[PDB]
Amino acid sequence: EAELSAQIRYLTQVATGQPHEGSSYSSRKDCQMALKRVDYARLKLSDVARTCEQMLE
Amino acid sequence: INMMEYLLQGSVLDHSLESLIHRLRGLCDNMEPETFLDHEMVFLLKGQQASPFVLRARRSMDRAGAPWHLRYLGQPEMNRHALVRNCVDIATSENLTDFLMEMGFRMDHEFVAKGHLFRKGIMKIMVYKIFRILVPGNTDSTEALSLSYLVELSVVAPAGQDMVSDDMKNFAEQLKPLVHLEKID
Amino acid sequence: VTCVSQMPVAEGKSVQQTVELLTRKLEMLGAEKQGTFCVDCETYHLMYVMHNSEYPLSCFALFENGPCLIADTNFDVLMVKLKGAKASKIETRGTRYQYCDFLVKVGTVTMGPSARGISVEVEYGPCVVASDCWSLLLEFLQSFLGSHTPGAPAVFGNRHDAVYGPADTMVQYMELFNKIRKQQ
Amino acid sequence: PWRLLKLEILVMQISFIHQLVQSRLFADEKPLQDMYNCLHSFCLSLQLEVLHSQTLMLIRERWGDLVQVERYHAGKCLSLSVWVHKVTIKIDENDVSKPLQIFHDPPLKIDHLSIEKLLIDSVHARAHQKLQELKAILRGFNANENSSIETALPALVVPILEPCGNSECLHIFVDLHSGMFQLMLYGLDQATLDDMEKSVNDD
Amino acid sequence: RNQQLRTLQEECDRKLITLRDEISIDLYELEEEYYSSSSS
Amino acid sequence: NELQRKDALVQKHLTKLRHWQQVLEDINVQ
Amino acid sequence: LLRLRQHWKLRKVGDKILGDLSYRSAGSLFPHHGTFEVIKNTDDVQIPSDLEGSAYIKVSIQKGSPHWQTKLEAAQNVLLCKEIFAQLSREAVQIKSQVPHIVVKNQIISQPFPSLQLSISLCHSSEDHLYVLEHNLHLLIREFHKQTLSSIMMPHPASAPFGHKRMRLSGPQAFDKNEINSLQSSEGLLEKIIKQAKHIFLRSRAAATIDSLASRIEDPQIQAHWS
Amino acid sequence: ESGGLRPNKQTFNPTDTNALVAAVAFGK
Repeated sequence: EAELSAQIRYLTQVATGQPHEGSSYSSRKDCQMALKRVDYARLKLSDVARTCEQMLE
Repeated sequence: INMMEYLLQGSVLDHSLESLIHRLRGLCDNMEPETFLDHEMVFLLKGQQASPFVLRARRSMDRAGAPWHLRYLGQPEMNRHALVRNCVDIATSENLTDFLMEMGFRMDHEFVAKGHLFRKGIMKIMVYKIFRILVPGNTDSTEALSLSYLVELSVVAPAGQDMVSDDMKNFAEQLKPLVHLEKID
Repeated sequence: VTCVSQMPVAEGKSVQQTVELLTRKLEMLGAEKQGTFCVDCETYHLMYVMHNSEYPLSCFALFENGPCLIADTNFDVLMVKLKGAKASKIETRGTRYQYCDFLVKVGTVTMGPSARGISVEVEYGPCVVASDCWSLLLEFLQSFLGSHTPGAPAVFGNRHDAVYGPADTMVQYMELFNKIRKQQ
Repeated sequence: PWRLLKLEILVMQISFIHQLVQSRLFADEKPLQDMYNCLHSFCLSLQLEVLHSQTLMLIRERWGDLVQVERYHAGKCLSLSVWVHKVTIKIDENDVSKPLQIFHDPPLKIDHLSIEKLLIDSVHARAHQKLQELKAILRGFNANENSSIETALPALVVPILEPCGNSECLHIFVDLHSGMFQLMLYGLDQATLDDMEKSVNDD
Repeated sequence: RNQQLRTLQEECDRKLITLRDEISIDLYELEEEYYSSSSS
Repeated sequence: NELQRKDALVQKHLTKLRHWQQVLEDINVQ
Repeated sequence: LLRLRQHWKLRKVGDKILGDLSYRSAGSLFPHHGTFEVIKNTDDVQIPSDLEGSAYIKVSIQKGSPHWQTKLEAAQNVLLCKEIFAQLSREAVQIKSQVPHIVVKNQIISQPFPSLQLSISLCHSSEDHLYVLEHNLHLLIREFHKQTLSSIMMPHPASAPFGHKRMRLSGPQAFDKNEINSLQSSEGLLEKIIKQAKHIFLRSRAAATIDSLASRIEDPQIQAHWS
Repeated sequence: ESGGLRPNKQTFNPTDTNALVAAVAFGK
């Protein structure tokens, strides 16, 4: 009983109203964009390597 | 045209300030936290005829790529859950000192404000600890005025009777234990 | 590097027909005509506050031989709520022509209902401290106005070392307006 | 037959309408045809509902006021107007077995579940009608030559000089959503183009 | 996590800029290369 | 002589492509 | 659950988890308001049935992270591309670009320079020239969102409202004629991408004609060096 | 049961609050 009551008192202190209008989705979208960029670059690079290999016969 | 200011005032102590900032950053926006270092002056119109008259000019100190801001708040108009009064926002260039001195004003009191700024919805919430300037004309020596800080919700809206006070009351409730906001003076 | 000057009626023809003559000449030179301009001024008590169309978010307040701060459009309201005016207003109004990087405005200055004169405004767009560029402005106006004359006004701004913003333009404006009210 | 067995509709509600249709069919005159009538009534009502839903969606999201509605509820017919031009759908109760039918002012036609498609097909034909008359006008002036391009953009490029350069000739376009003409000429000073725009749009 | 993802983004952008640089130098060598008499 | 110079250049570039390929996909793996 | 609320953005109400996917920290101002829901499956989450399959905004030209995160990210991308295509379809019936453009239901066909047909489509299930165009469009719409909520809007002096940090300087510093003031107004979203598409094409045509000129002469060599 | 409950560290301090708001209002 004592521990749970103390927890409830603390939770009142934090007071936890409406949800936190906090989101990390912006940085996530940006970082996914960067990963997609490096993916496109690596893809096209694999392609140009294939081409130069062919020519290099 | 003819904007109104709605304001709620209250204080927050030092450690309670860490807690309050930590809470408000929870519900303002995802934008960022923005700091806030100004320097205010209040110039009295002697008004040989009738009555005193005041203008307050804030000059940024953090950016310096930013203009100075004139603000005149009329007498407090008188159930509205917030302090309601006129507010004219007049941004001017770095000359208004000598200009107002020529107009006929004189610097009564200068206070430097360092603190934080948040903006949820139309509303704008800020905490700032008004430092006192011991030497007339220097922003280097800054003593604390009160051991605690000051918070102000503020909304500037048209003159039309609007529901700004309702959002005011709601956002005032959602931070009730840490800080108290009510009309004053 | 604006330059302002008062072109007499030279009557001759009527003041509007004087404006018509100027319009015809400036169209002859080969300059396209852009949206109209309008500058107006008021004096308080002595303080001058004036609005311009080239800067329609900023209204300039100037004390003669003193400070001249620019402000936001909401500086009219501060003067309103400050009653602690004479109705000697002045209001230029006319069309705006554009030469190659070169803008020239002509107007019929009006107090009340009676146009007191004709005022022409020329501003060579890309420029810096006038002391280096006034040559070119004279070179152009000698073709347009020089018939009467232009007379170096930027001496109102040529004394300094090196700076030029938009304030000195309205300073010249106020100087001209003070000249047009006095004489008939 | 007279007794109903589970009905399935492809495009609780189905339960209620199931009971209602398995109710009126013991009048014993010709139950199957009367049931077909009363059901095709519900089919057409559901289709009118879905079309009106799609029209509300399109008026709030994409098209805006460019389409305005005249409609009668409990009569289950919807008429949309696009810029002048109105299109409407009806039931024609005279013989309900005839599926849904449409109208235009003149056209000079089958509809599947999509109302934007009908609006687009209709306005496309409509614009391509104005382009025909513009071609007639040009041929009235100069018996030389002119062209139209069928592709989803409603063309009628019009050459202005004899040895033709497609790059510079003239392009008369009709905005499929508004009807007002659209002209491009690659550098006609952007103001004279506006003047010619207002002229050609008026008459 | 915002700071972590920002650092990841900065690393990726740096790698990509150095890549576009090195490949640009190679492409200039080739600009010199693929322009020389193809008479045969 | 130009043939030799040409395949030399393309081979050098191929080595460079291999290098940067591994680097980029590594930065992706990390 | 500690992990899941460490990565993706949730508010818990009424013995439930109000989990939002819609971009609201970054103001998106698209109505769908996100709102996914969870059930208890650690071993989950349900997507609100309107953003389901996959987005893949296929703009084109013509001649082992936790399973819950994969579903969350897929749904978020689907909502994003829906929002983009909505914005684009709006701009279609809007500002009336100099070039005309058809919108049908999911394909936005337009013509820049004639003989060119740019198709911007939305391939809801359940090129590479325009791949650059697509990844750029994405950043453009996110720049719009950021423009809504950003520090640039924030005032440095505790003063007049949330102007663009330049509308101030549009004041005291006598700043604007028609041109400088107008420099602040916006230029749409389809107009910008149409621009790029054209640019890519143009560039392609110039490179092609210069290199084809190089192929057909062998007298004075036409050397080239792009930037 | 011994309720005697008392919140910890009142954060307002209304007298200092009035002092602060008065300085920002009129004078210090």
